[PDB]
Amino acid sequence: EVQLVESGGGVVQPGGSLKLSCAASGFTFSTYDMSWVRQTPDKRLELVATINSNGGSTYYPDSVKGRFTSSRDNAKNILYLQMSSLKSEDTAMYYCAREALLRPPYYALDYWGQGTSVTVSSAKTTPPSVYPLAPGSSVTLGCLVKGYFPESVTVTWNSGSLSSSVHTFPALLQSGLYTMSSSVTVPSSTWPSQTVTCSVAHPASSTTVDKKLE
Amino acid sequence: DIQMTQSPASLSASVGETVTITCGASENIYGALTWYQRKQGKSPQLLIYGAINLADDKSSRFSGSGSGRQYSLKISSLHPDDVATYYCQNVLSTPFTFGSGTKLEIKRADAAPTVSIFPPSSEQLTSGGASVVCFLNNFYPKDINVKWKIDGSERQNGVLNSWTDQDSKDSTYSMSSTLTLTKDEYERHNSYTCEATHKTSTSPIVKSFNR
Repeated sequence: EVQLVESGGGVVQPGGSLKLSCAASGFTFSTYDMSWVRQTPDKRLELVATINSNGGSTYYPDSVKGRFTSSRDNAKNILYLQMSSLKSEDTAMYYCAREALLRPPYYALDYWGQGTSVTVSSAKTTPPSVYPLAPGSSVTLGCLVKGYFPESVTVTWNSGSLSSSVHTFPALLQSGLYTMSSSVTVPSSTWPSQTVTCSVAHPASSTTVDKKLE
Repeated sequence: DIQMTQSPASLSASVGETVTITCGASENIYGALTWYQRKQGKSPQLLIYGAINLADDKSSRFSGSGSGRQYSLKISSLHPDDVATYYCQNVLSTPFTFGSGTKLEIKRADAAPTVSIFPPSSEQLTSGGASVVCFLNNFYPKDINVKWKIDGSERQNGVLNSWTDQDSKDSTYSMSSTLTLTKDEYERHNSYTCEATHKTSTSPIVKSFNR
């Protein structure tokens, strides 16, 4: 099976550097041209680098040219992207993708990796504040999760038990930090009678809050 | 450079329905046009290359057409698992611009939102802040408006909204709206309302509390 596995993403400050790597297997890597494509938070796609089979020729759009360098290791079968002078607008999911061999030739990306996340920001890791949302035959409850960085909270209700009537609202960036919320709906007969808890986890700050609704 | 645009931005269709979406280029691109499919949470996948050629192992329910500036992706009979964002790419000459995508979603019956309002929590208030939250849950179709009032006058300042993607089990949409204020200003007014305007009623659905 063809596999492409990207790594080397992270969170950096404006002006910082990263080196992405994409390990390839299950095909003759040195035969194929390879690309890096990014997906920004607005869900738009942009080709950021292409390199030929042998590694001697590259192309970059003007958005990244002079800041990003692609290279490849045709022994161990690895594609690289050295990123420097990073800017907040470089925040994106970065994918490695293989260029199809077509005759006549078209640029077409036939295999893509899972991507690696890059965030460029002046923020530091910051734990969320977590606030319960309670009313004071069905009842809706929630948790407001406010002011955290980077954008990577998970919220579950009674440890995944309540699953099917949960809504998780996508995080918003405001003032350099993220905010999200989550709701659950349960029968009025089960609350306050049986306990409802929202468990909020934010790995970067080592924060787990199991908040009981009252 | 060549600019691309996709229409519509989002389309709802029934399972079994023939669907067509379109991509337009700023100049003739001579069939040098790729389509990708990106399912929620997953990497893009190649669907069509050279405007009309189906990628290996994709279903033949997909087809491409066009030439010149205008291109179409057709799905002969929509399946549930075709919900995705579809992107076109110009590959005539660099930069190889992507269109901004078309989201394909599923049709279902109309539903009015379930609206719930929440005062600031004691925990927040012990901190000096005051966030009032409104959820507008399980509605269809996706278009909706929310308006906050403080003692009957509209407030726009310090309102933030978030919208879910279509629910994978019931096909509804939901929205969360938060009005943030200082504890000091929250204390200057008694009545807090969120009003939801949606196609299912000519009147708004209005939920309220008094501090």
